Amino acid sequence: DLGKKLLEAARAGQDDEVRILLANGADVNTADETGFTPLHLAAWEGHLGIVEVLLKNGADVNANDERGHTPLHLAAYTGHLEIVEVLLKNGAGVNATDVIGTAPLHLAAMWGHLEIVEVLLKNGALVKAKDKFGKTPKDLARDNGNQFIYELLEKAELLEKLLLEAAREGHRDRVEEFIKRGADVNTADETGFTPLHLAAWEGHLGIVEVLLKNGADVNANDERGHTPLHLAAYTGHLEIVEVLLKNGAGVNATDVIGTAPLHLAAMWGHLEIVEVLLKHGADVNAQDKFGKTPFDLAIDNGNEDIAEVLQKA
Repeated sequence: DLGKKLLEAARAGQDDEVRILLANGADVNTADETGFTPLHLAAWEGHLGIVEVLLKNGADVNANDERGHTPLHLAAYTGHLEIVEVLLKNGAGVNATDVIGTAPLHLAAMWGHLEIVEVLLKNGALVKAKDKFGKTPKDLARDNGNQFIYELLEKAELLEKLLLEAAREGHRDRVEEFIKRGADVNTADETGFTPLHLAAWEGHLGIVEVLLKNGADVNANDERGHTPLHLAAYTGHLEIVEVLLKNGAGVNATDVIGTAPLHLAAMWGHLEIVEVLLKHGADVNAQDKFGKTPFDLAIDNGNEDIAEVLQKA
């Protein structure tokens, strides 16, 4: 009984009635049929006073409704700047995501709330956070014509963009420069390729050594599960395969299809890479979607020379 009253006194904005109910023992973390709590409703309707009293009585600042929305999601959706700052001040998760990977920044940027975008960024909101549909806040702001927000997130991405371009084009002095200026060495592009993915793909050995030297993730996956070692075994750059394994590259890393670096080394006839992978404990028993082992793939592509090595094991 008290639960329902508190929930509707928050929705309705009745400050005095919320005080009375909480003093009579009403549960501050009460939840309705879909998981909305009093703090959810006060944030949606924009009742700053109530928000502050509920948190003051031990209200869960990161409660999740049935869909995964938190009070911060709702404040950023409706554009209530003052309430956003209160929620973060009380320990609200700035990078919380609902069931389709939506963060507060996605919503602020989509509904065109410049000030909230800025406050969310100031508290560590991920600039390139991708939702369930591959969309960042910058994408959502572009598609909705929120010009100022687009230009702000584009600026907030530029440094990480130039590192990715530098690593792809093979410009070592630019890679070094942008790392020295705070570039996130593990940033990702539109498909999950990190600078290390792109240097291995293009065969830029020098830059692969520099990236690992500055704490690049050697076993990073893109959106399809490919690690850097995967790409180096496909393209057939032996020296990059050697550098990755020296830094703990998962030799038996499997992508979304189960394919491992040894599958591609045999499929595209790269004898030298096969040896090094087996030296580091590459399992030949592993299969994949098609159910084929690295030995089967060596015969299909007319490469019996590599197949004879696998037989011996």
